[PDB]
Amino acid sequence: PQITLWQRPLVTIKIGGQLKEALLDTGSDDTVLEEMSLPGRWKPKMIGGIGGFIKVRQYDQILIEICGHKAIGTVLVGPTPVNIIGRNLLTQIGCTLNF
Amino acid sequence: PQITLWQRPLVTIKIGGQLKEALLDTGSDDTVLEEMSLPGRWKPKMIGGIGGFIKVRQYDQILIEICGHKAIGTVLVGPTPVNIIGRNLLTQIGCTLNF
Ligand SMILES: CC(=O)N[C@@H](CC1CCCCC1)[C@@H](O)C[C@H](C(=O)N[C@@H](CCC(N)=O)C(=O)N[C@@H](CCCNC(=N)N)C(N)=O)C(C)C
Repeated sequence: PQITLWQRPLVTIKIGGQLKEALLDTGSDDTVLEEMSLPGRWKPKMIGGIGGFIKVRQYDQILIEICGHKAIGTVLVGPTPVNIIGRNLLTQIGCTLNF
Repeated sequence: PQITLWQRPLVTIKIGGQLKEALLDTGSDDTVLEEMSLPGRWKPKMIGGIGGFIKVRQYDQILIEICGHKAIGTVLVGPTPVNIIGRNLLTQIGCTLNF
């Protein structure tokens, strides 16, 4: 789908059996989700953004379905204010920026 | 151009007689630039992101040349780590998301 930027580019994701919504973000290297029920192991990590740094849990090899498209990758779970799909998964679904 | 997401989508901008580089950010509603020499009147504002919030000065009606394209709009100047072009100018240059 061709997405215009007049509204926030929100998409529905299915992750770990749960449906959620997330923002398609080109300015984020990573995928960061609001706290949730995930399984398996995890590593602690820190990322930085606009108002500073947050502490997250890094989970590898997580399957995520984005707009009906499967992708497998690292997902960071922590105190983000909004679920963000970043560059690590955006490349997987062949997502491009066109002007 | 058609921009792939394997690397950060960076572009060259021209603002205030100054050459800079900025990120195209679909997850930012606004445009936020590092601290600079900007002529005029401003208003304080608060914006927030991943790690928290920040204090910024809001400049309106600023001309920006974005990768050759001219746009006029609200520009926020403050303590960002990286220069960001968000959705308010992105729509002005016809930029879309595509998968
Ligand atoms: C990984 C990350 O951190 N990468 C940043 C971009 C940048 C941060 C610094 C390091 C380089 C990369 C963003 O790509 C993330 C994006 C974000 O930080 N976006 C802001 C900032 C700019 C702006 N001011 O537009 C945003 O849109 N802020 C709105 C609030 C929207 C939240 N929604 C609710 N109302 N609940 C605001 N008015 O402050 C997400 C979390 C939404």
